[PDB]
Amino acid sequence: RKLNMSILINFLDLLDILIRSPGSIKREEKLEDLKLLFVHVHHLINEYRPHQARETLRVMMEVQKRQRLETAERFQKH
Amino acid sequence: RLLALVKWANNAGKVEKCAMISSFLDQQAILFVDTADRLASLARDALVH
Repeated sequence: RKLNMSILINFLDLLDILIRSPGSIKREEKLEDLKLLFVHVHHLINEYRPHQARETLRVMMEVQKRQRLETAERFQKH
Repeated sequence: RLLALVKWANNAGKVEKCAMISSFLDQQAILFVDTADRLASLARDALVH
């Protein structure tokens, strides 16, 4: 939530820092800075996937028990 | 020809001003596109990785 405002404000600050100083070197560090920010969002977002991956595992264990009971009861009925 | 040269000799200021102004814009023009290119390059390659 904090990173989003910063990249956006920088985008807006990079828009007018060109006019405030065209020949200044800091514009390419801002792009790089922008690139660094891009490296960060993807890096931070990827944090969720391992936890997400773990959740997928539980249903497989869970669904079979939901399936095995049905087979046993059906067999008993037959 | 010599007379034309020596008449233009004092009229070498405004042409130089126009030339340097055009170069400034041209020099600047390479810079805006380069920045745009960098942004374009990053989306295409950095995002994918």
